[PDB]
Amino acid sequence: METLKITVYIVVTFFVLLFVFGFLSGDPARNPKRKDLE
Amino acid sequence: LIYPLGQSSWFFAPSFGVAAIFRFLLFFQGFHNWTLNPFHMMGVAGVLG
Amino acid sequence: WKGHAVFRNKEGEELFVRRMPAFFESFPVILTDKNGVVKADIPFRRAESKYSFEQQGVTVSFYGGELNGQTFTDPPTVKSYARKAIFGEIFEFDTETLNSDGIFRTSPRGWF
Amino acid sequence: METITYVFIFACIIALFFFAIFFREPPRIT
Amino acid sequence: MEPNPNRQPVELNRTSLYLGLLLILVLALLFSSYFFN
Amino acid sequence: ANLWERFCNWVTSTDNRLYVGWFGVIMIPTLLAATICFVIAFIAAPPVDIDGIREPVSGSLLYGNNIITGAVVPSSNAIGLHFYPIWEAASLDEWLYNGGPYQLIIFHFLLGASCYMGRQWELSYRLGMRPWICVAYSAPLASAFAVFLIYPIGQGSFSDGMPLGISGTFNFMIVFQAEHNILMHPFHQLGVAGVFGGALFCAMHGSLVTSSLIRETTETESANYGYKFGQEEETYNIVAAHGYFGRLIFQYASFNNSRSLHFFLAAWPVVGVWFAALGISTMAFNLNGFNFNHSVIDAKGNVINTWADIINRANLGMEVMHERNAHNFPLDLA
Amino acid sequence: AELTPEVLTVPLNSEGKTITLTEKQYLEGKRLFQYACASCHVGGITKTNPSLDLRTETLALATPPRDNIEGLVDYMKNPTTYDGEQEIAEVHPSLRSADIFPKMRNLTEKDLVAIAGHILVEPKILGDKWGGGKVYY
Amino acid sequence: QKLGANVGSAQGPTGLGKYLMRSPTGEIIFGGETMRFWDFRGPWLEPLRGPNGLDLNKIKNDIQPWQERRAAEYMTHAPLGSLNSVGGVATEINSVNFVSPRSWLATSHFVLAFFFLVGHLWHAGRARAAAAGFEKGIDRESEPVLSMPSLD
Amino acid sequence: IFGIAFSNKRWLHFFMLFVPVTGLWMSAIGVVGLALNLRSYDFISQEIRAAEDPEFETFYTKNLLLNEGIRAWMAPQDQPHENFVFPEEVLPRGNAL
Amino acid sequence: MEVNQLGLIATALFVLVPSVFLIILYVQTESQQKS
Amino acid sequence: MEVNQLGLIATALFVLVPSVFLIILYVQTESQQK
Amino acid sequence: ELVNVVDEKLGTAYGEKIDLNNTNIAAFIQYRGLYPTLAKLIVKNAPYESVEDVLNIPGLTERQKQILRENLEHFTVTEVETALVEGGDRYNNGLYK
Amino acid sequence: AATLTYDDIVGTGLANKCPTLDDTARGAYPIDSSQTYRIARLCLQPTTFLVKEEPKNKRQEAEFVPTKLVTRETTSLDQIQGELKVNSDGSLTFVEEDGIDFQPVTVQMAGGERIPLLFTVKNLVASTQPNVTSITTSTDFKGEFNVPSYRTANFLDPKGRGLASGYDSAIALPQAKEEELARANVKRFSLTKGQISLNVAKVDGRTGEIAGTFESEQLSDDDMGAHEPHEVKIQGVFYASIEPA
Ligand code: CLA
Ligand code: CLA
Ligand code: CLA
Ligand SMILES: CC(C)=CCC/C(C)=C/CC/C(C)=C/CC/C(C)=C/CC/C(C)=C/CC/C(C)=C/CC/C(C)=C/CC/C(C)=C/CC/C(C)=C/CC1=CC(=O)C(C)=C(C)C1=O
Ligand SMILES: CC(C)=CCC/C(C)=C/CC/C(C)=C/CC/C(C)=C/CC/C(C)=C/CC/C(C)=C/CC/C(C)=C/CC/C(C)=C/CC/C(C)=C/CC1=CC(=O)C(C)=C(C)C1=O
Ligand SMILES: CCCCCCCCCCCCCCCC(=O)OC[C@H](COP(=O)(O)OC[C@@H](O)CO)OC(=O)CCCCCCCCCCCCCCC
Ligand SMILES: CCCCCCCCCCCCCCCC(=O)OC[C@H](COP(=O)(O)OC[C@@H](O)CO)OC(=O)CCCCCCCCCCCCCCC
Ligand code: HEC
Ligand SMILES: CCCCCCCCCCCCO[C@@H]1O[C@H](CO)[C@@H](O[C@H]2O[C@H](CO)[C@@H](O)[C@H](O)[C@H]2O)[C@H](O)[C@H]1O
Ligand SMILES: CCCCCCCCCCCCO[C@@H]1O[C@H](CO)[C@@H](O[C@H]2O[C@H](CO)[C@@H](O)[C@H](O)[C@H]2O)[C@H](O)[C@H]1O
Ligand SMILES: CCCCCCCS[C@@H]1O[C@H](CO)[C@@H](O)[C@H](O)[C@H]1O
Ligand SMILES: CCCCCCCS[C@@H]1O[C@H](CO)[C@@H](O)[C@H](O)[C@H]1O
Ligand code: OEX
Ligand SMILES: [Ca+2]
Ligand SMILES: [Ca+2]
Ligand SMILES: [Cl-]
Ligand SMILES: [Cl-]
Ligand SMILES: [Cl-]
Repeated sequence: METLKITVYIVVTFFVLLFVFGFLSGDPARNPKRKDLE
Repeated sequence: LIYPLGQSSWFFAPSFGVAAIFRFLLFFQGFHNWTLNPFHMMGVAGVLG
Repeated sequence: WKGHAVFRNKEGEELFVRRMPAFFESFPVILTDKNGVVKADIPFRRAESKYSFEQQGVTVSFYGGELNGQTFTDPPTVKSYARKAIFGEIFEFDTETLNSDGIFRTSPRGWF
Repeated sequence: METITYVFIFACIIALFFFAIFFREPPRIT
Repeated sequence: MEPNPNRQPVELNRTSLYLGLLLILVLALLFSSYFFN
Repeated sequence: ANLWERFCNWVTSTDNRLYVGWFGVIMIPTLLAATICFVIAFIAAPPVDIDGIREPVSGSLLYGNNIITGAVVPSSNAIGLHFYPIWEAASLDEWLYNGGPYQLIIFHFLLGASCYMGRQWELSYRLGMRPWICVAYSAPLASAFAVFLIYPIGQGSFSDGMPLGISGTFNFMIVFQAEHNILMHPFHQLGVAGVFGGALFCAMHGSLVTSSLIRETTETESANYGYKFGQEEETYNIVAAHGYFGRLIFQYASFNNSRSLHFFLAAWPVVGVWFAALGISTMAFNLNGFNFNHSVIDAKGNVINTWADIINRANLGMEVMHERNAHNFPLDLA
Repeated sequence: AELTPEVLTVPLNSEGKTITLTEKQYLEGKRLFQYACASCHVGGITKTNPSLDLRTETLALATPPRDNIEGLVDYMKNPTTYDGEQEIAEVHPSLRSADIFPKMRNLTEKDLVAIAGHILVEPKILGDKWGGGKVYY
Repeated sequence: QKLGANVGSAQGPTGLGKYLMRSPTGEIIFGGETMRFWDFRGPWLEPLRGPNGLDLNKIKNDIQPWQERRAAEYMTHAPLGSLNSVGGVATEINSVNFVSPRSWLATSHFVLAFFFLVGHLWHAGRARAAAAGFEKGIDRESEPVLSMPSLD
Repeated sequence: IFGIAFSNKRWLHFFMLFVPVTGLWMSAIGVVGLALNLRSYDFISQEIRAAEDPEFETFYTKNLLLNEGIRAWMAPQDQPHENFVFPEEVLPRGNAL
Repeated sequence: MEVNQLGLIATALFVLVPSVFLIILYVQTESQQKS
Repeated sequence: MEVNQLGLIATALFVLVPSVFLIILYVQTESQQK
Repeated sequence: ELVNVVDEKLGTAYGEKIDLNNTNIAAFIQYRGLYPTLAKLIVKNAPYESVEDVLNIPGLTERQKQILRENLEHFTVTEVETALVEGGDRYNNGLYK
Repeated sequence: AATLTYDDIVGTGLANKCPTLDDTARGAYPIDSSQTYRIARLCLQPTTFLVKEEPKNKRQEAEFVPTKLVTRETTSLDQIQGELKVNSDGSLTFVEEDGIDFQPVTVQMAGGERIPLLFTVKNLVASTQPNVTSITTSTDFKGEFNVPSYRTANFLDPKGRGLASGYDSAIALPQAKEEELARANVKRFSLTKGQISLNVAKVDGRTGEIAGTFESEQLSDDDMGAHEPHEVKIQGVFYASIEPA
């Protein structure tokens, strides 16, 4: 159970970091019209 | 029409009223287990769908 | 046919089982005098029971049919017959031949 | 047999979803 | 994807359908007794 | 481009057969976990002590259920609102007895479905659409929140969350009626107007557009071939449809503006379902349906029943029989 | 059917005397019972002890007897267990415990008579519903 | 217990204690459905709590009349009631005009929080679209999907 | 988003007719059966098992207990012509409530 | 008579699966273009 | 469990008969000239 | 040969009178002067070989004895039934209104 | 040192543990035969539940086998008190009076079979050997207790059937023959005996506190007569506080 907990913690942190860094990665500019929204 | 005509009398048709219709729903649950009926379930799916 | 069941209490008054209406899949067992006054029942909660067959000394006697002339006084048996009296006249059934499951089915009148 | 039958129908539905999505007739513009 | 050049149409003529159905039905008529046992 | 850049380009790509996106990065794993657990549990889970009274209820197919009776059973009343992940159990056998799969499934699902809503915004943005499809999806989503999270919170237990099953759903409905008189609550009434009306207007819109399709086909082909995907010209005559409907009722009761019509088609069911969801979410804190029990009294003070009192008798039946071994004290306070 | 002077005539004491309450007294009694008592005694039951109800026959068998105005007024001043044996003002609203049950602070003697009359009159109207609980709703 | 019940040893219908049982980590808690509420803490109840939870000796000997009063008060002002302010369970008869302030405050604020989430989505989605220049619709002569490769 | 989508507007709007219209028509067929009390009340396999095995419980069995409550508690006032008198002692109730 | 309770479905599927296969092949042959 | 012993064949044919119908119609549509 | 022992007991004096050895404590509310004081004493000092043995509870006042004397005709004793006295059921038997 | 509060304990699992005595607690608590005594607190913390396998006809020696607990840390008996009698042969007899003296427990056998039991020492009467002039690490107590039905008389089965309440028949099979259903329809209330040994391992002669190991044997749930119960052996640790009374 301890190993499972840690594994899930690491899995969740991995995906959450992808979500946050991903939306921080110039998301307003990822559209088909006007990109210079900064 | 059909429902009360199969039953004893018009008494058991729905009465025309908000609370009266609610009573009709609860009657159908308790006496007919109408939620369990696949024809009602198909109804549900068509309305919600 | 088992014959006609006549229920009586310890005072010897004839009691009448309330019949099941078609609406009901299940129905309680309630016995009244000729005026509709409740005289005996099968209770659900026992702690405040006042009409149990044990308390009221309910018996059943049969007239006609296979049980003609017989009387039963033991509460389990009298209750058994009262449970069947809700269905009206009482019959002996062969449930083995077709592996019958004890649950009512409609007739061709219904299906048609 | 009952359980097998339920699970079989469900698994066919799941396969159908796959074919309906990935092997659909592609929509074509005129 | 450019089409696959290895594709071929498949055929079953009427006589083959009748032959095939006879085979299946007769086999069933033979094996059904053993299936019921 | 570096790896992160490339990865970001792929995640947000408008060319993937199924859009991934940042929402999708959370949605995909959580929905897969919820789905896989649900499927396995629905098939093979042992009985679960839903009510915390060591009275396990069988939900799975292999333990005597069919599709209609089956369910993944809510977590135990002993747990209440406590978080019961696999790793808080001494063993999977305990986890199973106590209804651990329920929590795993509903939490992964609610997260995943919330991200499904976000993903609808996200793709609309990538494709240069207007953004509000996700707002329409907030209606069913809010409803799932109400029955799987908000109601449990209010009542103090995930044991009172809607079961994941067909009969389980009906159980939740009947007990909800006993406890909240939901039928007499105006938010569920708005919900009914929302779905009956959504169904009515669905049929009405379908019938009126179908009525007015322009002849482009012969009698030996489907009229559907008269429309080609992406054609510029509208395929029905809205003027004819309005001509029809405006005479069916009267002129100013019919929409001649397609945008206004399609907005109404969105708004009617969405708003009604938002009130349905809010009904459940507010009955969660026991503000219940209208109570007109004994509201009508004669000159002496005799109670003159109305149809509300008959409802009340049905409700009482439900109340006294539900969870028949769980109450020791006279009032059902949650 | 009407709320007549006969319906509103209830025992004053254990010795056969009655009092005929006015319609205003009946209404006051209902209002005051709702105000101070109904949180536990709604419909003539007792939510915190369902074994004891406000039925007239129950009140008659209490000690001292509570099936009359004087017994009920006294109960609201100095409540006892059903056998008269313990004084329960510390856990039951009373004038004596108005310090800890503050809704009792504003009740006058007139008000106690009205509440008492309500307890006696209501079963005359409602029959078994009074003290019957949910079974009779 | 006033009537003579030994409340620690009284077994309920299910086999759990009728009055007292254990939480999943062993703490002594009230039984019945309120097993779900064992995390509750309040000044009228805490004097009965020991290191291992509700203490049977405190229960048997130390319950004060003020605690009885308070428990009775709170049991009979539970936050349950109808929209027209009939206090109690949904099947209760008219008599008591009561809906808890806790129910009014929680329900109103749920409704408002919910619609505010909806407003967040509405305005965030619109802000995005407006900033990028397509909040009024798709340009017929520059429809983005028409420049994208087909999915299949 | 979802994997499939409409591509044909005539199909779409036909489907919008078909779904709710077909649903209503199915519900009506069921009610015609209820006219005759020809219900989907029970699963016989469930009842055989539950009658023999007092530990076997599903949401299906739980709902029937609710149904039995509804019938007993509502019938006397809902069906006054039957003159039902059900003594307190026969009324089905769980513990306490 | 106490027959094997799977004989019915065994026989029905034995007939139907291969028969259907052949019917599918025949019909799609007929629907093909002629000379 | 004591299920109806015709439920299996009823279910199998309920699926297979109309499913076969549709597959026959589909495949013969595809094999028609493009 | 299987018997429901509670139903069986209803055919004894338990079904006719307050059984000092079995009946739940609320039943003492039926007669003047018995509840809660004497009721508690009776249940606590049960079981009794005969109804009159209730008079020998230690500490009874003279008034209490006379109340008991006046009510002996409403009491009986039968053998203790495990099903009625386990679970603290004599103090709370899961019945309210 | 420590003196832990509810907030230190809550959610730890420590609430289901019996107090322990440290390894230095190997003394002797003197018994004055002219003094009356009580056990002020008896606590029993089960660490293993073993269930006797039920063998096929063979009449082999059936073994008790290990099981997995599925009802969490809800198993201990505690706050038990009672008279500790000094008998005329110098033996001591503990007569249990009250306390949290039962727990329903469910354990699971290999393969999934769940075994509920009412783990209990209700109405315990347990005695030492004669001439116990001091309680020491040689003292043990052996005794018997009552094991009432795991469910009490109001309990309703999933079809509404019960002993003191509920239906008395299988109402969903209205015309089934009643005889083959009698065992399920007619509920019965079990009352059997259990046996327990308490083996003292530690005594603080100053405080009257003793601790050790126990082993108890009793029957499991019989589902109000619907099936045969299993034999269960429970092992664990105990603590008692002995006091002059
Ligand atoms: C996107 C992927 C994802 C997500 C979001 C979750 C989420 C969850 N899983 Mg699942 N799971 C996943 C994939 C995921 N799972 C996969 C691939 C597997 C197979 C290995 C599992 C197997 C699994 C099991 C077996 C169990 C769970 C459980 C859980 C729950 C508890 C997680 C936890 O305690 O971590 C908490 C970790 C953190 C809080 C660390 C986060 C650190 C960041 C940097 C801080 C930000 C925190 C902030 C509040 C988040 C909001 C950010 C926002 C502003 C954008 C939760 C619903 C448990 C459950 O369902 O219980 C009922 C459980 O038993 N999961
Ligand atoms: C279901 C809830 C929900 C959804 C679908 C969205 C969706 C959106 N938000 Mg909002 N937002 C929310 C709640 C949500 N929001 C709440 C509660 C807050 C207050 C703190 C905000 C504050 C916020 C800001 C500041 C911004 C947005 C923006 C946006 C839009 C652009 C994408 C974005 O940046 O997302 C960002 C998403 C979030 C902040 C929350 C998403 C929550 C869902 C549930 C995902 C959970 C993911 C998480 C990693 C899971 C952890 C699991 C745990 C076990 C560890 C998009 C329409 C951006 C925008 O363009 O606005 C104009 C923007 O700048 N939102
Ligand atoms: C998700 C939950 C849900 C959903 C979506 C439904 C949906 C449905 N149920 Mg079900 N139901 C449910 C749960 C649900 N049910 C539960 C839990 C129970 C308890 C068992 C029931 C019990 C129940 C019963 C007893 C019945 C339904 C019926 C229905 C159908 C009603 C169709 C309709 O619009 O009739 C509305 C009425 C009509 C369409 C008739 C024509 C109306 C005309 C056009 C009105 C004209 C009005 C006029 C202009 C004037 C208005 C004046 C104004 C002042 C009012 C529908 C399929 C009914 C059904 O199956 O019927 C066959 C039905 O009798 N259901
Ligand atoms: C025997 C004797 C005496 C005989 C005399 C007979 C005689 C000649 C009488 C004449 C005198 C006379 C008229 C007397 C009248 C008496 C009288 C008042 C009778 C009627 C009373 C009555 C109950 C009327 C009921 C009518 C009624 C309430 C109708 C509903 C109104 C209503 C709310 C309609 C919905 C409106 C609405 C929001 C519609 C939008 C929804 C929708 C249709 C979406 C889809 C949609 C819309 C479009 O718009 C187009 C374009 C397209 C694509 C489309 O999708
Ligand atoms: C392990 C195991 C076995 C697990 C399974 C357990 C389990 C409980 C399974 C569930 C069993 C189950 C399915 C039960 C329900 C069965 C049930 C009641 C079925 C109803 C059957 C029936 C025939 C009913 C009659 C009524 C009927 C016809 C209903 C149909 C409902 C229906 C399919 C509605 C459509 C729903 C839907 C999601 C449509 C999507 C449409 C779509 C792609 C829209 C997007 C869109 C919109 C636009 O506007 C435009 C322009 C475009 C371009 C566009 O794309
Ligand atoms: C577990 C998964 C199971 C999936 C199952 C699917 C299985 C499908 C099985 C298909 C079998 C079909 C047979 C097609 C049969 C068929 O097409 O026949 C005719 C066919 C003629 O072939 P030609 O080369 O002329 O090509 C014509 C083409 O149109 C055929 O596609 O010859 C053969 O197939 C060789 C085998 C002959 C077998 C003929 C024997 C018939 C004799 C009758 C016997 C019964 C009477 C006996 C009396 C005593
Ligand atoms: C994150 C990604 C999530 C993906 C999840 C998987 C979603 C699967 C969606 C359904 C795929 C199957 C579609 C087959 C059918 C198929 O391929 O349809 C494709 C069809 C395409 O329509 P067109 O307009 O292109 O076709 C018109 C002409 O060809 C008509 O001849 O779509 C519709 O008709 C939409 C309406 C039906 C929508 C039905 C939705 C059903 C939901 C599922 C209900 C069952 C649940 C059972 C559970 C056990
Ligand atoms: C709950 C907090 C209560 C409120 C508020 C009031 N009463 Fe009460 N009442 C309560 C209990 C628990 C009991 C039983 C007490 C006991 O141990 O004997 C009672 C009892 C009565 C009785 C006696 C009933 C009988 O003898 O059959 C009466 C007449 C009575 N209560 C009246 C009464 C009135 C008039 C109140 C408002 C001023 C009132 N009660 C409030 C609990 C509660
Ligand atoms: C309470 C927590 C306290 C946290 C304190 C620190 C604040 C958080 C800082 C986050 C910094 C991330 O900074 C962000 O990183 C990404 C990842 O490379 C950058 O990188 C991105 O640049 C462009 C921007 O148009 C994208 O097209 C490209 O895909 C990507 O590489 C962002 O342009 C940068 O702004
Ligand atoms: C219950 C059991 C179910 C058993 C299921 C068995 C399924 C068997 C599938 C048979 C598939 C035949 O597959 C089908 O072959 C034909 C030709 O023969 C292809 O058809 C191709 O050739 C024909 C003939 O030259 C052309 O007129 C046509 O335009 C061309 O596409 C179809 O495009 C393909 O769909
Ligand atoms: C003296 C006998 C006591 C038992 C009384 C039996 C009630 S009558 C009994 O009813 C059965 C249905 O439940 C039938 O199948 C059976 O044929 C019939 O004898
Ligand atoms: C990928 C397979 C997932 C299904 C695993 C099911 C649990 S495993 C299952 O457990 C049962 C109950 O203990 C046993 O009776 C049985 O022998 C065993 O195979
Ligand atoms: O759990 Mn499911 O349901 Ca909500 O109320 Mn209380 O708890 Mn139980 O009772 Mn009624
Ligand atoms: Ca049989
Ligand atoms: Ca030793
Ligand atoms: Cl329930
Ligand atoms: Cl409770
Ligand atoms: Cl009474």
